[PDB]
Amino acid sequence: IINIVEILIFLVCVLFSVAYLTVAERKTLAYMQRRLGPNFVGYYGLLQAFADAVKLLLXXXXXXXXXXXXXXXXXXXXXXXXXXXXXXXXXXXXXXXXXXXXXXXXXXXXXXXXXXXXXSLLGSIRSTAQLISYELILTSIFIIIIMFVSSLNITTIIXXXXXXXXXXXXXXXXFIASVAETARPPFDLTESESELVAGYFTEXXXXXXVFFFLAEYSNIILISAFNGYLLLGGXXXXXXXXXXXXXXXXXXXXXXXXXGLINSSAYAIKLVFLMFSFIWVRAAXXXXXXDNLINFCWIILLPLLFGIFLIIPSTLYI
Amino acid sequence: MYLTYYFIEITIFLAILCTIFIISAKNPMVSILYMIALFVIAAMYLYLIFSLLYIMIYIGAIAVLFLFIITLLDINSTKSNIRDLPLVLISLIVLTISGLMIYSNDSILTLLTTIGNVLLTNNAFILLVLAIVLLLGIIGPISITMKHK
Amino acid sequence: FTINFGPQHPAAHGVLRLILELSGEXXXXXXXXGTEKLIEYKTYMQALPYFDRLDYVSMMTNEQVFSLAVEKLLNVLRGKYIRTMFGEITRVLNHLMSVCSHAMDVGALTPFLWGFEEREKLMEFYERVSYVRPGGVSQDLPAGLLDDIYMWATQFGDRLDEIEELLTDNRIWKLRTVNIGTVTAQDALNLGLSGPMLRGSGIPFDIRKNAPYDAYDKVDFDVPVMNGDCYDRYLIRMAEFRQSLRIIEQCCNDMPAGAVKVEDFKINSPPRNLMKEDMEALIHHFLLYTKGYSVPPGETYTAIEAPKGEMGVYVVSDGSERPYKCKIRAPGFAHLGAFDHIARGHFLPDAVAIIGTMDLVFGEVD
Amino acid sequence: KPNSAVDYTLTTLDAVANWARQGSFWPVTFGLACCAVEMMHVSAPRYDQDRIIFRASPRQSDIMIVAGTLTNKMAPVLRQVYDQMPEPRWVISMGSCANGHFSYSVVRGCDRIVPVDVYVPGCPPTSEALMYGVFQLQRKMRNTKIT
Amino acid sequence: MFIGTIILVLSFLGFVFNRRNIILAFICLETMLLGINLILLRNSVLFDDISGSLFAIVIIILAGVESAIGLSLLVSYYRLRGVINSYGI
Ligand code: SF4
Ligand code: SF4
Ligand code: SF4
Repeated sequence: IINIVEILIFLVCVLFSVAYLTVAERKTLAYMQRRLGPNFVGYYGLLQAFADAVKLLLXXXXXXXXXXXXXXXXXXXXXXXXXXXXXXXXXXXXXXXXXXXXXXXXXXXXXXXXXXXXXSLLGSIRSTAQLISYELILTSIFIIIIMFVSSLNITTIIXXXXXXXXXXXXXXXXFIASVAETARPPFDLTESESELVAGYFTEXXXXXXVFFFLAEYSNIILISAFNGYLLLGGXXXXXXXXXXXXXXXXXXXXXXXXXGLINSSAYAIKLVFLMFSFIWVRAAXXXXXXDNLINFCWIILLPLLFGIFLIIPSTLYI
Repeated sequence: MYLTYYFIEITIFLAILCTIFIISAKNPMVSILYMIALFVIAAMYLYLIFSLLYIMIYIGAIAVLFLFIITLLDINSTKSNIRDLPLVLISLIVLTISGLMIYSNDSILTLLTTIGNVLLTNNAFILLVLAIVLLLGIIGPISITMKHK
Repeated sequence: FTINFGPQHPAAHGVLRLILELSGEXXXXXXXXGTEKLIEYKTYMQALPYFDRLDYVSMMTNEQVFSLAVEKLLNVLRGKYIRTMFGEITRVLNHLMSVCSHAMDVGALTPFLWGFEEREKLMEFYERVSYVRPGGVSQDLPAGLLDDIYMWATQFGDRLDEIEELLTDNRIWKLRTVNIGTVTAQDALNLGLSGPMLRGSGIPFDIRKNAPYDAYDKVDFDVPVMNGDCYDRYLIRMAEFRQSLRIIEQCCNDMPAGAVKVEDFKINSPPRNLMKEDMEALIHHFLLYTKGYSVPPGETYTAIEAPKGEMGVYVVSDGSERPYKCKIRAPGFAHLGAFDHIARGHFLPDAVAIIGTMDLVFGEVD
Repeated sequence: KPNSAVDYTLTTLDAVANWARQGSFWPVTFGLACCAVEMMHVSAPRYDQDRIIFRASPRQSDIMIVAGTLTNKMAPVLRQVYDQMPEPRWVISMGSCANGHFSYSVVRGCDRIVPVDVYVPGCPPTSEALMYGVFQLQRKMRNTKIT
Repeated sequence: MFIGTIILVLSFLGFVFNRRNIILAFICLETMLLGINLILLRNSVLFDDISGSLFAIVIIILAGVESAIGLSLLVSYYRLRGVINSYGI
């Protein structure tokens, strides 16, 4: 009623950012390569997101390889799952961190479904497995941060964090190595394309691709944001909050404004930086060779975090 | 007030249907999807945390395993005396009753649900056995599907 | 149960019908589908425009080879320096393309962009000139030849190292290349595996050294050298880039005033300004461009090292205006016969990496 | 043709999508010989044209760029890729070979198998000439094209 | 508990009548386990505190193990490629 405007604005914003992020990765990487991304489509280059996503729907294109309507259904679920993860950020939810875990459990289901040609489907099973490995990793980390906290509500963790990515720097580094491994350098190579299959990404077909990439970047902004609340600085100049930051707020006057903004601008800055890391990790990047990613996580990253569980409570009971 | 909430016995109505649909479905994949939806209805019934536990584990892993197994393993599927034989035993079921009605005529003309307290503590014998039970789970296949030299 | 590799975008271009039989990690059953005939019906001068068409990236290696063999059959300095400069320039252009292509094929884009900027500097040096001829060359360079190569040779040695800076300290590329791409040196020789693909595997036989051609004898070149793999073939070509740049520097220095093509009127044709004073030059000019020249009756085959392997023209001349039969010893075809052996039992994503390391171009193969 | 037709000049809706189409146009790279090498110089110089890879499916792209020699054996494959492309599709013939060195192993023209929207001569044509062909396809999608 | 009981029943019915299939079975069993868990959960809430909630969680853990065991059993059965032994079975 009143909540309808509060939800609307937020989601319109989220979607706006998701759409623009495509153009962001473009421009950023072009700067690295000594080139320019979307030069015209603007002014600025703002209208490359819209005029492109508008052009895939207009194409409006189906093979028995994926069941009739189950062929254009994984496209719906990938976006529908991404929709929930952003909406579960705004709301408080009394048991919030295992509500975030329910959605990234349920997201992957669309990969096992996506292809269900014999061999292409076999290729889908690989990515299905690949995602499953790091999704277990992140849980191990969520759990470590809950060990330090104990309160499952996301908010308590967001508010608790005069330090966050100081003790957990190694963990966060491993978070980004997994957070990207769930979708960027490996998944770019995990796509495989042998042969054609699946062009740039999962046989796009038009205009299911519009909701796919709007679950990709969307679940990269939310995937990095999530990392931010757990591990990174989830709002404010803490050194100032320690040094008596109130000075600027108490001497500001009164309006009940800009105080709510400061934090959002800080988190915006965090996700911006994490996204930039994602921009360069896609640039610097090399191979993935699926078996050479299974070996990396199961045999190494997974038992590394395991040994950490055999330190957190021991040093807590020390 | 809030009549829709009152009518949410709609869960049972849905469930009966959703399971009658897991049976009807040809073939397995659709039925897997169905088991997911049925489990989701179960979760929706837990708002009436076990939803989030059920969604993270059952739908999260089990279902993923059933979908990952069906797509990996080809398997599939869609009176010869022994086949007639079970039905033969049911006609005896009717007879018991028919014999009985004629028998009676003999004389006639902070913290959020927690669980940790009892698991880690009182039932720690069980928690320890559950670490051992999970041991087998991973080991069993590694001694059922391995074929090592 | 197979993977039909391609059928247009395998990872770059080609075309490809590499019917790769598979079982997880098996039997490369390729299909590489009349230049050989067209060349027969074409004069020696006419076959020059056809020559560069085979290996488009290192076209000049094709030009030099053909022109050389035709020179030997016919028996025809400041022109030979221009070739050494241009052969190596086309080797830098052809080495850039391959390093990047393979860096793109399995792994990420980034290096490829950088590869192309320096390429754009060479194509500019290619638009400025046009070039090679059976007598010598089409025409002279320019006064803006000397000072321009230096600006490219200065802003290259650094750039050559950034590409290397990223690859030498190979992230996934080490795990993906190091063991993959089995090339036994004995078996490479048995499969007639051309090289730079052969020299990484250990064997030190290169045409530029074994059989030096025009001005390559007088220029100071280094010893590029462990175990026949993708990684070491990939890195040797990166060293080859710097040594090529040192040849370019060494050849830019040794460039005085000189003529460009062989003065024997029966071959070449360098009048251009003399068309207005000589009668023998027009009777000759008209005749060379109509009929052409008839070479001696006999066989000839002069090999030249291309960056894509072993280039050689087998030209049989029956005293005609055209070559009786021109069979081009295909470096990319020779290298490809070792794919069914090298990629046997290798991975499918690595089967793309194993192909980029071979340094193939379909135009040369077919 | 017709000028400022209907009750009120709108017209607007079609041109809105067409303008959006022409500048966001999705090219499907069909690399054959040398022409594919010049077409890569094109990507190094591309900013708005940028879309290649959509070439791999090929059901994701609209602009079919045939660059290089079309062998007579390659002829039935090039036919099936254009047919396996989505409905609003355009075709760019790059190179003397794809337009019209005529041999006994190559198709005399690419138009023989697939209908050609824009022709770009050269051997290979300069990157900017393909950009000019891209603009010849841009102004064509805009309904601009005529005599 | 009303819901879970009905679900259990259905699951059992689908178990036998088998419906010939043999593939459905594991799904059906997992469903049965869920159904029971539902019944107990309602009873736990009816009773109050860590009485049934724990056993519930256990069956969940145990259910996970059962699906692992069953799935590896399937992977074991269904031997790959067409190579023959010689008269022994
Ligand atoms: S000689 Fe002239 S006509 Fe022939 S190709 Fe060269 S350019 Fe065309
Ligand atoms: S072609 Fe012969 S006759 Fe004709 S003018 Fe020339 S040289 Fe003399
Ligand atoms: S047109 Fe010239 S450029 Fe394209 S393939 Fe033909 S020969 Fe090469």
